[PDB]
Amino acid sequence: HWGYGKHNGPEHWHKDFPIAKGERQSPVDIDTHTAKYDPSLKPLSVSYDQATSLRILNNGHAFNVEFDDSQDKAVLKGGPLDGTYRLIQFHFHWGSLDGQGSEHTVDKKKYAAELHLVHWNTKYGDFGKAVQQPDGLAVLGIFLKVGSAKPGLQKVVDVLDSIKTKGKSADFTNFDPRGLLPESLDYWTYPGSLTTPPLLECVTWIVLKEPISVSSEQVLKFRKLNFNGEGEPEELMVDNWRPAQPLKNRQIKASFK
Ligand SMILES: [Zn+2]
Repeated sequence: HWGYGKHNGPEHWHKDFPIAKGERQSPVDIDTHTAKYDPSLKPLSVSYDQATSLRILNNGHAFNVEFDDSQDKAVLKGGPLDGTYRLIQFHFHWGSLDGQGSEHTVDKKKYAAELHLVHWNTKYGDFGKAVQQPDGLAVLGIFLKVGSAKPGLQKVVDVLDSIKTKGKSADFTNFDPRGLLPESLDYWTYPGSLTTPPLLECVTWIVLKEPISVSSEQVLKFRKLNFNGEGEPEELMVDNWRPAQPLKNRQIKASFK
């Protein structure tokens, strides 16, 4: 029964998921004055040309756009990574107000939202095995600010009415996730965790420096989603973000000067 409310939000999660207090929890604040350039970090390779989106699902905490991950169709490689990571889904975290919503922060700045493109290491054969490994997942995180619309997000926005409530899904084929990327692939990277229960410490985080812009109308449509099921009391799906966690014995590395 975890969520983002007063009685079941992030400060409670540790009672069912004690790793919430672990050594490699996410998100974190990215201090741009202490992250160090690592000249040996390689450019990211984002290979999404053969991506096959399948479906969009409201899971009660966010919505996931799911992909066919049974072949190497949409993969992330390079950067800090060894091997090949397949895209399984993307989802977002967002706020009730434009001044909050991101999970990672940059010099304590919160963005309006944050996109997570979740990929699993093919050496582990399936997602469920990958999450049990320290190098199982690679998550590409992208900040959203409110400004101009993002044309490549509109197809997502327009389906949200069909998945208003928890457990609803809709067909969602032929969506191109390249339309969600900023111009630059400069990034920060560190080892961390899933940001929702089970909070497993299986993620190489790759957080892009450049945000994307979305319009006020686009974010407003995210805020009409519901945490609840159909025929349950309406609770708007907003503020579905975990705050920054202690960095502990980790270093954040930058791909750029
Ligand atoms: Zn996420």
